[PDB]
This record gives sequence, C-alpha cells and structure tokens, in this order.
Amino acid sequence: NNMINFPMYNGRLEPSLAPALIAVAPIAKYLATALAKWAVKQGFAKLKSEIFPGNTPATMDKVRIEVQTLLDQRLQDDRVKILEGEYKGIIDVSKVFTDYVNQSKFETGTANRLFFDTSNQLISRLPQFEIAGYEGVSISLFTQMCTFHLGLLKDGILAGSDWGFAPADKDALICQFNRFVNEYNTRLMVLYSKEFGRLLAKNLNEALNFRNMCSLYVFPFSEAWSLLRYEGTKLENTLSLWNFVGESINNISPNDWKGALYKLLMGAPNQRLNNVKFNYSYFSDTQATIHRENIHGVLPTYNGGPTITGWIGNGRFSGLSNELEITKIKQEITYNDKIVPAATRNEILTATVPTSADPFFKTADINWKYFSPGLYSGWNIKFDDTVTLKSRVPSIIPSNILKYDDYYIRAVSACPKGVSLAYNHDFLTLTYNKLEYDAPTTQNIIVGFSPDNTKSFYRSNSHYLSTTDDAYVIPALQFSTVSDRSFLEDTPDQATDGSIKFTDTVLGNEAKYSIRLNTGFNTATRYRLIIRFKAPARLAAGIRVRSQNSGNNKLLGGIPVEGNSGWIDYITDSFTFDDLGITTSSTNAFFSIDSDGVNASQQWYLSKLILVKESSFTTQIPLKPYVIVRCPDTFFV
Amino acid sequence: NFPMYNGRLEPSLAPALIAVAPIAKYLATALAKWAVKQGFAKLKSEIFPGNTPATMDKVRIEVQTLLDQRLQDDRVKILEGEYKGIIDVSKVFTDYVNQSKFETGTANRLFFDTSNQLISRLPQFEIAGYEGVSISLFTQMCTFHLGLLKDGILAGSDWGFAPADKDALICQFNRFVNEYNTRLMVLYSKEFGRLLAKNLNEALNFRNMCSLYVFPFSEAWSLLRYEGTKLENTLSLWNFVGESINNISPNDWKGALYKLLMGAPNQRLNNVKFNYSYFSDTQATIHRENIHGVLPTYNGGPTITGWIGNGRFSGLSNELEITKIKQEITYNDKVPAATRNEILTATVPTSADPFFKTADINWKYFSPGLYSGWNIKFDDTVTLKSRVPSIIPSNILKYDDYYIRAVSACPKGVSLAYNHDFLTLTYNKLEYDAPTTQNIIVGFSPDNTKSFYRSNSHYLSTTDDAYVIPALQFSTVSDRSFLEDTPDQATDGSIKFTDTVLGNEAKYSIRLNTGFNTATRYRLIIRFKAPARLAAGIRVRSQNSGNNKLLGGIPVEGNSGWIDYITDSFTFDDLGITTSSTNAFFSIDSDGVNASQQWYLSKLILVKESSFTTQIPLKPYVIVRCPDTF
Repeated sequence: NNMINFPMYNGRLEPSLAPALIAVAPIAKYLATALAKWAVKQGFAKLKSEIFPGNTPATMDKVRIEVQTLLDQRLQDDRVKILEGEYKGIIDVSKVFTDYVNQSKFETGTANRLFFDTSNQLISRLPQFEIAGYEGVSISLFTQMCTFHLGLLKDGILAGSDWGFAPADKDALICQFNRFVNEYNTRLMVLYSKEFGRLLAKNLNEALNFRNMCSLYVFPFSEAWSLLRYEGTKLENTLSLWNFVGESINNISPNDWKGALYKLLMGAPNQRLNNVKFNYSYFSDTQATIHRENIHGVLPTYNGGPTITGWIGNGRFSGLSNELEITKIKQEITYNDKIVPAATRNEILTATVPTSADPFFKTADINWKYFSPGLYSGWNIKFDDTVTLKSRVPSIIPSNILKYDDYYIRAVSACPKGVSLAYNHDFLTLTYNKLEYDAPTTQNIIVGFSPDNTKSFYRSNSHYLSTTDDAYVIPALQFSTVSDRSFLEDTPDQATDGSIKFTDTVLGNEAKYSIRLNTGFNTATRYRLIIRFKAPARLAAGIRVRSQNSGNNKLLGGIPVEGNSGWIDYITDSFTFDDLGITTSSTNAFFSIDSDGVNASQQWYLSKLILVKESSFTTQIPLKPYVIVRCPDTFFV
Repeated sequence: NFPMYNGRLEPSLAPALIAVAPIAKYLATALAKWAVKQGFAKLKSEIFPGNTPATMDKVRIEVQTLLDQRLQDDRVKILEGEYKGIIDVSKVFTDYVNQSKFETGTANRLFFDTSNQLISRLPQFEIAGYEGVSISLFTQMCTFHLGLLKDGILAGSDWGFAPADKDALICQFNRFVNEYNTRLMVLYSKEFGRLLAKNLNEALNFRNMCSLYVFPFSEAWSLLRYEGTKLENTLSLWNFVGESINNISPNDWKGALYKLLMGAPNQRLNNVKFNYSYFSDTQATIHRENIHGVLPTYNGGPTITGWIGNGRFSGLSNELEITKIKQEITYNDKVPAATRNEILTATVPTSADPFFKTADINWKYFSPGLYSGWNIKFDDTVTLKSRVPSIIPSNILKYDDYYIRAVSACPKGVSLAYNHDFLTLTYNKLEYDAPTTQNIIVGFSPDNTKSFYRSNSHYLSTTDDAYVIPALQFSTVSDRSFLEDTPDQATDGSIKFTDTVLGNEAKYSIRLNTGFNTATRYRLIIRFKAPARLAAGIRVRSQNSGNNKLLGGIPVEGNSGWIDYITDSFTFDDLGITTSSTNAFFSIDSDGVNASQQWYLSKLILVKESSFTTQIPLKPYVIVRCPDTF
C-alpha cells in the first residue's frame, strides 16, 4: 500500500459506488411507494420483481459482489453454489404462486395451498442466509430474504378470502407477521452485533466501513419492517456515514462504542458544524533528514447548544504562561558543531465552515502518510477547496478524497489514542457535562457524512412542514431542547443517527422539536402523530405529547406506559394546526414529549415522531387478532 | 493577640436584637391584617415610642458603631429638632382622632399639618456626604409617612376626605411609594459605590447593614397597598477575610463579582476547595502561606462552578491531576528550602442538617513581613492550621439565626470587567481566572431559607396565610438567564431573562405538608419588571405529573417599574395536587425577547383568597386621572 502512488478515495484505489446507485436502491424506492399506498394482492408480486427480476438471482448476485467489494470479504466458492440452489428454490415456488393468482379465474383453495408452499419454503430456507463466520457479507442477503417473506405475509392478510383465507386463517397470518417482524429484527441485530463488535476489536476503520455498508444495504429495510403494518407513513434514512484517516486503532468494545466513542463522533447531534480545530505539531532535526507531523487533538465546535464540546485528545503544546492561550509557537535551534530538534512548530489549525445559503462542507481531502523507514511522516488537511494544512514533509502526500454523492459533511471528530474508552460513560450526556475525552494524542481524523434530506433541519434548526407531504419524520436527535441526564443511544435499526435515553430521577424528562409551516399550508387538514418509544417498565403518570405555541399549550396525548421490552408506536387522536393555533407565521411553535422522573429500571428511549395526514393513514395489520382469543403456539398440535 | 469577631475586637449586636427589629415585627403584623385608622398610630408607637426619639437615637448609634461613621454634633442637634417637630404634630393629630367625638373638618386640617411636615422635613435625612448613616433614618421617616397616607385613604370621610380628596391621597401614595424607593436607592448606590472603590470588606459591611436596617422596609413599602401578604427578608450577609481589595466599580459588582459570590443560587454548599501554597526559606526565618483559588461545589445544577482564581501549582504531567506536592531542598552554603502546594477540601457533613453554622478563618501579616499565613476552620473541623510558627488569632464568623450557604472569593490581580455576558445561571462555567485571590468570602443565609436549601422544594403549610417564593430558589431555568442583584426586594436577587429565540422560563418545586386543605382558595402574586411590550405576554402555569393548568396570561404593555400581577382564585384540587404529589411545579414562561424586551422576575407570593385584599388601588376611583399642575 505504501509503494503504490495512486490518488485514493477513502483509502481505496477506486472511487466507491454512489449510495443512490447501489443494487438495493430500487427495492428501497419501491418499499417507499408501497408503505405510502399498498397495492392489495399486488404488493408481494411487485416486491418479487425487484428482489428477483425476471425470475433470476441477478439482483442478489449484484448485491453480493457490491458488498464483498466494499467489505473486502468473500464467501467461499461452495457457499455461493449453495445460495444459488436456495434462490432457485424460492424463485421456483414463488413464480408458481404468483402465476396462479394472476389468472382472471382461479380456485381460492389452490391459491391458499400455493401461498403456504411459498411461506414455509422461506421459513425453512432463511437459516442458509445466517452464515456463521461470514456475517458481514450474509447480513445484506438475509435482509432481502426476510423482506421477501414479510411482504408475502402482508399481501396474504389483506387478500383474505380472495386467496382462500377464512377469518381464523387470516388471524393465524397476523400472529406470524407480528412474531416474525420482531424475530427477524432480533436475528438481523445478532449478525450486525457479532461483525461490528469483531471489527471494533480488529480495526476501527474496518468497523466504520461495515457500519456504513449496513446503513445503505440493511438498516433502511429494518425500518421498512417496523412501518410495514401501516399505510401512509414515510420510509426515511438519516444514518450518517463515517470515514477514518490516520494510524490504526483497535481493541474497542461495543460498550466503548456506545458509552463514549459514538457520542464523541456525533458531537452536538441537533446542530451543524461551525468550525473544527486541530492540535498540530511539526518536528525537524539538525541534519534535515527527519520531518514528522502529528495531530494530538480535534475540537469540533457546532452551531449551537445545548451540547458542550471539548478536546478529543488534547490542545496542549508538549516539548516546550498557562493563563495565556497560545495558538502558535515556532522554534529554530542551532547547536554546537561538536535526535535533537532544529525546527519545531506547534499550532492550533482551524477549518471554518463558510457562511452562505449552504453552510456545509461537501468533500474533504485528508491523508496521513508514513514513508519507510520512518524519517518522513505527515498530514494533508483540506475541506472542499480550502487548504487547512499542506504537509511540511518534503515528498508529496497523495490525495485521499472523502465524498458521498447526495451527502454533506455534518461532523468532524476523532478517536482518543493511548487511553481506555471505558471511563465517564455516565457523564457523557447531551447537556450540562462537557463532551470531551482527554488523551495524549489521536493521530486520526474522523469525518461524518449526513444525507442531503437532513440539510433543511441543520440549516434552519426547524422542521419545515409542506402541505403537499402525506408524511414527515422527526428523528429524536433533531431536537431544540432536551432535559438534563439524557444520553445519545445508538439505535441503527431505526435508520437514524440514534435515540434519546431519559434517566433524570427527580425533575422530569422532556424533548422539544421546533416546527414551522411553509407558506400556503392547509391548517384545516386533519393530522396524527406517531410516537415511537421503548419503555421497559411501568410509568405511573405515563408519557405526555404536547403542542406549545407562544403560550398556547395543548395536550395531544397521554400515553399509558405499562412496560414492554420492544419499540411501541402510540398514535394520537386526529387534530388540525387550527386546533393548535399554529399558522404560517408562528415562530415559537414546538412539539414536546415529557415524562416524570424515572428510576434505573424506568429509563426509556425516544426514537422518532411521524406526522401523518388522517385521510391517508391506516393500521392494516393489528397487534392482536380480530376473531380468535389467542394466537396459536409454535408447539405441538 | 486578641480573638476577633468578623475582623473586630468587639462582637457585633445579634441581628434579632437591632433597634429596628420591633418596627419590622409590627409591619409584618400590619401587612397580614391592617388596623383601620389605627395602623399609623401603632406604627408611631414603634418609631417614636412614648413620643420620644429614643428608638431613632438607638438606630443612629448602632449604625454608627457598625459603619465606623459619625454624624457631626451640629447635624445631630438638627435631627433632634426635626424629630421633635414630627412627634409634636403627629401626637396632636393622633390624640384628636382617638377622641369619642371629633369634628371631621379639624381632623382633616391636622392630617395635612402632619403629612406636609414630613414632606418638607424628609430631605433633612438625605444628608449629603453622610448617606451611610442617614439611609437608616430616612428609611423610617418614609415608612412613617406611607403609614399615615394609607390610614388617610381608608378613613375617607371619617377624617374629612371627600371622594376627590381621597383620590389625591391615592395619587400621592402611588407617587411616593416609588419616589421613596428611588431616593432610597440613590443613598444606597452612592455609599455602596463609594466603598467598593475604597475597600470591598468595608463595602460588604455597608450592604450587610442595609440588609437588616433598610431593605426589609423597602419591601414593606411594596406590600403596604395590600392586606394578607407576608413580609420576609432572604438577603444573605457576606464576610470577607484576606488582603484588601479596592477600585471595584458598581458595574463589576453586578456584572461579575456578585454572581461569583452567589455560586449556584438554588443549591446548598456540598464542599469547597482551596488552592494552598506554603514557602519556607533556607534560614527558617520566612514562612508564607497564600490562597490562590476557591472552588465551591454545590449540591446540584443547573449552575456549573469553577475556580475563582486558579487551581494551578506555580514554582514547580499536565494529563494527571496533582492534589499535593512537598519539596525539601538543600543547597551549598557557600531561595526556597521547603515548599508545599496542596488542594485543601472542606466537606459539609451529610446529616439531617447539612450546613456549616460558623467559621474561623483568618489571615495575619506579621511585620516586618517574614510570617504571613491562614487558618481555615468550619464548625469544629480544622481544614488548615497555619504552618507559621506563631499562633494566628481566632476570627469567628457567625450570625445568630443564620447559616453558611456559600463560600467564594474575589479574583485578585485581574480586571473584573470581562465576560459579564457569559457569566450566566446555566450553560457557561461560573468561574473567573486570576493569578490569586488571597481572600475568602462567606455568605450567611437566614435560617428561614434552610427548609428550601435542605429539600430543593417549597413545602406549603395549611396554617400559613401567605408564602413567598424568592425567584432564585428555582428548580430549573432557561439558558441566557442572569442573576440580577435587587436588594430592595429583600431577596438575594432576581432572574433576568435574555433568550432571543427558544424562550424564557423558570420552574419552582412545591410540596404540600400532610393535613393540607386542598379545597382552600388561593391566589398567586407575580412580581416582575418588563420594560418593553411582549406580544405573547407572560404565562403562569401549574404542572403536576402531566396535568398542566394555565393560572394566568399576563398582558405586558411595558412599564419601567416593578409590577405585581394577581391571578384568579384557584384550589389545589383544581390543579390535581395532593400531599403525595412529588412532581408539582409553578412555572413562568415567555417567548424569545430582544435587548429592549429583557425582563426580570423578583418573586411569587402565594396568598389565601379569604385574607387577601388590594386596599390601595393603582388608579383613582372618581377622578379620571391624577391631578396635573398647569
């Protein structure tokens, strides 16, 4: 890698495939239309023509090679043969079923029989796509197969007696859909946890590369599964992608990732970057043979609070007034003729985001290069077309472009080097405590790319609603204010940059979300709010959803919380923005979520709010059967 | 050498025994329930007992002993003449209207003789060059006149006032209740500002005198128009120990120093740290100790505290936190021989009464200047016994019926004019970096504040007719909020709200003591100052476990004075608040404000509907406006 003189793209010799042109993008685009309006008895067939176009495994082959290329991991030749057999089997049985139900006349009893052939084919074959020791590659294949099965079950339930389903048989399908949509999520996160955890210990750069793959090929579909029981929601992905430059880092635990590092990468989650600072040192010897540059710290400053950001690493000058803040010190030293430094430079470098209608960095050219045997080693730092640092190493350091089409640079951070990440987890919060981590150095820079769909919030700090939108998603991290003793929780299966964990035991727990109405908004249209939250223990006073507008506060819903280990979707009663007194000129309007103080066992999570029009939204698959009193067992009959 | 009491050889008079104490006690009674046509006469018996200036003489000598200031012999004789004139004319009036039968027209003329006597003699107590002593005497003569005016208004035709004459007295009351406040603050500001430039310890000693002899009565003026409120003083007393500080400006006091003294204004002290240095030369003749920093840590947020001064070790791993370092150095006879740098910690005991009561803190410079050291002791726990060979005398810091709420210092060697905009109640670290302090400041809060600072909650008793919530005794507060020194409110200060975008709010936690009658009708008095108009006004709410009620929407048209807003009646049943409620709040919120709209919150007063009345209105009854001149 050090002998090769190639322009590089995120540490690779070739530019990566744009996120919008990946093999699974047409499947995600179809699911977005299906989740907004489900085509009854056609939903599964149209999904099948995207997963298995022309009754071929061609798309699942294109997914495998794209993923193998990105991970630089490969399945065994014989395992590929096996998966070909399993695809052929699923295609054979599913073509028979869809050929039958697309005749103008068919027998409902036969359609019922061929449906279950397809369903039990997927139940028995699925474990072939949970491939032990190759979870990184197989998680993207397993994702699509679970998606295929869940789309089949949904279409069968809405089909009813048209495909020979009696009321009691329609109830048995609802019982399986509700069971599988949780079990598949569990079995998905089993694969992700193993591989992410294994790579956190091996190489942080490789771990971020795997999480980036899952952000595009996996987590958009787990979110689609959680929305599949509905019609008239919006499929949205706000996961960020992370690129790593610098010396290797390893031996990170998942607890290290969740407790510290991920909070350190996210900085102020509800704000765009303002400027990032680098603690730079340069060193040259008397003989002009040694030229070494080091980055000892990164200090990202975001557009506002309530999060407080400090040094990751340190901002100290070593090797040289404490109450004075030194930004730069040069030193030239001459010695008696008969490794000692001749020139040293210590500087705080600043990269400032431009103030314009588009206050974001798009691309970056950051690289670190070690020239054997170790005399030269230096850094280039460049955002967009602005050079922050050109290496004072005499030889030229190759370009290392960081970019993703339809993404922009939201965060710049680093991983502390030379210290354990197991400390201060309880005091790395969204407010009050300084989000920092002291280390002797970093010798790495991490860049966070957020998708262009988030540009409107991070530019304005408000959620602008258009009357032409059937649905809008408010991710929990895009808040205006949040209560103390609140944490950022990594919940990637939600296809967001995370959830808010509330832990305050005394005063109470609340997050506010600024909303605006775009001009021409119809304040008479009836809306609903979906609140997704996990609360594993009973709250006596439950969780309150409110609108606040310039002293006019409405209670939109009191959520009864009896305690559940899973994610819950509370749907409010219908309302209009006329009910709330909000207009296209309101400027202090918020949605708010609040609970009382919570003990250790009562600490709960807020994922997102979904605003839907009443006229287009329906629960198509219920949490409980209609007729039968209990779901059957998976036990003996 | 001799033991000292707050830097003096003789102990100071206990706060409960000062000459104005009986006057304050009567005003507390009369503010709960006014005696119609007797209020002025009973107040006269407290200010001029037995028709003598004996109490006003006692006040003068007490305050003179406290400030080490004295009126000239000639000015003393003049005041005796003034007191005689006021007493004689006040006694004639009170004797005549206490007869079985009197003529209303004659009572009317004797009233104006008394009222116009005070108006023409009052400026004799705004003594130029002696405002320090004269402020306490001016305070009582203003109290005397406002008492007479209120009784004139309630007597009406009984003392010969036609409805139009009654309105003119209401016009005079409303003018003078503000004008006397302004003329008081002019005296206070001149003397406080003069002493800040001279000597900070001497300046805090003046504010302490005003917190007992002056500011309780300015608060009493603001409650005199009502009946059924509570008169309360929550001002802290401040004691200074260390090297002299001078050339402080009043702007530095409000903008920085006072905020540093108050620390977390809604919390009790948990621990305080001291940055200590000890130096001893080769000859064992020089022993010097210095205090370079004070770091007070309070019970909780939302305030974040930092070093006042610094926590650095001078004269010696920037990643590791060193708490102590000793050095013994031997040179070649042919400079330091022993040095100690240490972070000392005084920790408040964790008990049913988690407060220091007293302190013994002293700094002594032994001329020629070889010895100089510190003693630091809270209660019976010694934090530092000076390593100077000679014993440093005792310096007892205590106030009967007060306890230690805050420990802080004044930054030495730096200008106090910086970062005023970023010294906030929240978000920003409440610190001020300086090379040293060489002083320690102790804040004593009165025992009436113990309940709140112990529990972080306002417990309400069913047997009490009124309860005062000082603004600084909050649970949570919005960002871009400031502590505002407002000693005329008889509290340790107000909240200033300056957030431009998100909003300004403050919550106060309330609990109900067992046996609380939840069916009793109550009202809330909200004292605020909003100089400019607010389109969405100021909202007052109750919050309880999700149940949130609006208690009042205040219209803010804009006014430069302190405005009291009185909410509509309500029961705790209406709010769903019980004796088992633990999440009950009173809340005050407004929208974002620009620079002109920035407003202040002084206090909330909870009053029973049955015993509360506005006896003196803010506008006349019959005449449309207060009389113009030309």
